[PDB]
Amino acid sequence: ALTQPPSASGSLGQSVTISCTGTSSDVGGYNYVSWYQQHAGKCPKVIIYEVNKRPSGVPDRFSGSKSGNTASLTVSGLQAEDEADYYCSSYEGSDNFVCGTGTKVTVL
Amino acid sequence: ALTQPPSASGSLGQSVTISCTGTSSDVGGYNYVSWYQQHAGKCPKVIIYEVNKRPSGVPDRFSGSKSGNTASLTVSGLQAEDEADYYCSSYEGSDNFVCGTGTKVTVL
Repeated sequence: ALTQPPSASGSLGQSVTISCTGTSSDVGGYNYVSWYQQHAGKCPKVIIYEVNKRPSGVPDRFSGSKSGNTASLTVSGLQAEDEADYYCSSYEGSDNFVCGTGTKVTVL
Repeated sequence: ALTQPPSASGSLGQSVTISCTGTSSDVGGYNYVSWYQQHAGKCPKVIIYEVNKRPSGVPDRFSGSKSGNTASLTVSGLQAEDEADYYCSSYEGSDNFVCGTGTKVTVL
């Protein structure tokens, strides 16, 4: 149900914004979009929750927003370490969630 | 840190057991192994937690166990619908988790 571009790129030191599009019953419906960073072989780590909040220990160069049915994650000061798969999720009511299929961010 | 076979197979109506091997500080360390079923484009769904407990609405043909550093998920009465990627996770102390890279179960 959530659409993410399969790939995105950015340059070392620069920014990248990636998108996650749903419907009025998930992303448009609630302010409960989360973003997950998954390095290779690791568990997906929450880097953003409630659209734009960062958990403890997540730097402020990660930010989130949403407008209409579209959520966005921006990463600034791109480091080689930021090359990972990024997933979005949203509540959809009924104690249930929808997920995107992830964006692989390549850092060049 | 958790090793799962990338692929496993079973026959319609029959069983499949898949494994998830860690160390004495995760899988051997605690009784907090979970298993997740991920159908294509869906969020990973908890089908087993605390090694062998099923959440509400998960059938009893899904079962879990663990011995030493090895956890196992068995699925009986295999249905075509059971073709999915299955992931394991374990606590590893410090409020932290480790994950496997998943097993794609092919139902023939």
